[PDB]
Amino acid sequence: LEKDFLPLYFGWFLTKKSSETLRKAGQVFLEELGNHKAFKKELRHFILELVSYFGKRPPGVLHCTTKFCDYGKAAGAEEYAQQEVVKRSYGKAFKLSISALFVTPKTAGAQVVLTDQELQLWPSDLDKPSASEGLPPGSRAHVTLGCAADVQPVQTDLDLLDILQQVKGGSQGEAVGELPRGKLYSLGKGRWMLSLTKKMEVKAIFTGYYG
Ligand SMILES: [Cl-]
Repeated sequence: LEKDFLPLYFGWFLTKKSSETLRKAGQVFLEELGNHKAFKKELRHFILELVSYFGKRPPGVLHCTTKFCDYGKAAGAEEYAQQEVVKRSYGKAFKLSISALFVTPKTAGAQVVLTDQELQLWPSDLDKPSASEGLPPGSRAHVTLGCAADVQPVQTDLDLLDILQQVKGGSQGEAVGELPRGKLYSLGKGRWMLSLTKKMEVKAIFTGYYG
């Protein structure tokens, strides 16, 4: 993991079965959400088949990105990979806990709640936009399940942070309902959160993306 060898990004790449399970949980969520009376009631604030709306799914296995590196050109890439724990974690297996699924007009995603051990692989030099303020590092951690038309998956970061900010300040609101596997919260502005009754555990390998 010297500078010349760095990937486009590092992250946890879900195993094939974990990826399948979470992809399927996400499609069931999008289908059940789009059919729920509370969501249909709020259609104006969002724009319908949410599975298709979020059809942009990059090719390959679902993942939780840590550090965008741009093959060593990105700020802090070399210093991230220089860390012993990164070197020692490359190729190693992890369990990630998913606590919620979410939807915005721009992205559909799974919130990841990293362990202390996994946080050691979370970069310390990320930008700190206003929506991250008061949230501990790693709150951004997610798996993107789908994007709208012309959305860039870097948008998923900011959508999740905005949702977590709203929850943090007590405007989560009362559950509007229950979908399979959790409670459904309406946050306004097209933003929806399925808080899962049980965390979804996925398995993943920490490695580099060289597409
Ligand atoms: Cl964060």
